[PDB]
Amino acid sequence: VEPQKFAEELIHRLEAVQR
Amino acid sequence: SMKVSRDSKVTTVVATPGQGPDRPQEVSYTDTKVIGNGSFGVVYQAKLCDSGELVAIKKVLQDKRFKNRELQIMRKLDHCNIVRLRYFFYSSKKDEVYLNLVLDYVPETVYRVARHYSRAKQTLPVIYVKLYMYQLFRSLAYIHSFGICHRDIKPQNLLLDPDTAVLKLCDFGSAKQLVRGEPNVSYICSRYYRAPELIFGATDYTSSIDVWSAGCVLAELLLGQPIFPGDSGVDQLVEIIKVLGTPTREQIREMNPNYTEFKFPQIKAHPWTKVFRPRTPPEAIALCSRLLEYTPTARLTPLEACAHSFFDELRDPNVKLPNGRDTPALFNFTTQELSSNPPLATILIPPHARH
Amino acid sequence: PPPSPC
Ligand SMILES: Nc1ncnc2c1ncn2[C@@H]1O[C@H](COP(=O)(O)OP(=O)(O)O)[C@@H](O)[C@H]1O
Ligand SMILES: [Cl-]
Ligand SMILES: [Mg+2]
Ligand SMILES: [Mg+2]
Repeated sequence: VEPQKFAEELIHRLEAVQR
Repeated sequence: SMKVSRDSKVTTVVATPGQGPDRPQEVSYTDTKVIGNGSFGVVYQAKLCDSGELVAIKKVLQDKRFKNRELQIMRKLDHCNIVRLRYFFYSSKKDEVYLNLVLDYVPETVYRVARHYSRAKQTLPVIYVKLYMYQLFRSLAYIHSFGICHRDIKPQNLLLDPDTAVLKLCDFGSAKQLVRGEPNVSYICSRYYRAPELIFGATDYTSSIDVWSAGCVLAELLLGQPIFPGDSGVDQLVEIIKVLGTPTREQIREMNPNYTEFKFPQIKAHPWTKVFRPRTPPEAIALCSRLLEYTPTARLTPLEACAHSFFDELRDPNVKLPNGRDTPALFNFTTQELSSNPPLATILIPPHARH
Repeated sequence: PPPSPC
């Protein structure tokens, strides 16, 4: 599990729920 | 050589007691029935021929591909909030060996009890929340004093005798003695209860992951459902972030240094008093916020949690169960249980419990 | 989620 790939997914998801 | 004869069908094995030096003795039991089954093995209920007492027999396959520490860990445990290992024995997947664990039988779990209230649309009364959480923290304080981390704390692993309201921690198939300096597997703990450092893939975590899991149990009991659901790690971390807000760089560093340089979107925290129902007791909210912390070293220790103001009602001499009976034994702390912080005895043992 | 490998 690469940090880069994980953070990439997390960043994408957080942008979506971001007010 | 398991001799199975008839009295009612009786099974005889030579089994080794859980405590002391290995001195195996003949054990006879009857009335066997499955009370649980999985890909790990089988779990049976049975009746000891001699005493008539009920026991559970957890049958687990000897998987040589993974570390099997469950037996060795249970054998050194002896506490009122941890399920007792009476005996163990081996038996026959043909041409393969199974480990049989004979435990005290406990009829319910925290999960099953909580599920009753959920489908009834009622909240678990605070008194039971206090009692169950307190006993959980006691068992954690105990196993942590040996350096043992459970690594699978969740409602399904918390056995209940609802008549006496006694909670017993079970399932040590994931448990391990953590050694500072030796890496551990990060993909551990069950979904919904995995600490953030585990989701971030930390291999150097400590026993404080058990405290996070406990914080999730507490929150679940107050809420009526899991607080951080989600199928994957990202799904769960999002739910966590939606409550705690985006972790700071220092917090990310405390969890896993390899993530310190990513620019995560900055999501604001949802205030705890807005997370739970408006009827929720303030001290439960306070306790929960001190368990569900990003920084593992900022979380309360189990012994400190026991001393928290939320459990003050349990230290009242006049306190009693809703059914009429007295509360279980809550104050019989040993020097070992208190080894992490001996001065906490002043709070943990009320004056009326000194006599 | 199993424990560590051997
Ligand atoms: N000592 C016991 N007495 C009664 N039921 C038990 C006992 N131990 C476990 N169980 C039940 O069987 C289930 C599985 O036990 P567990 O040790 O957690 O197995 P697993 O490691 O496969 O999850 C538990 O959720 C619990 O409901
Ligand atoms: Cl936001
Ligand atoms: Mg289990
Ligand atoms: Mg297990």
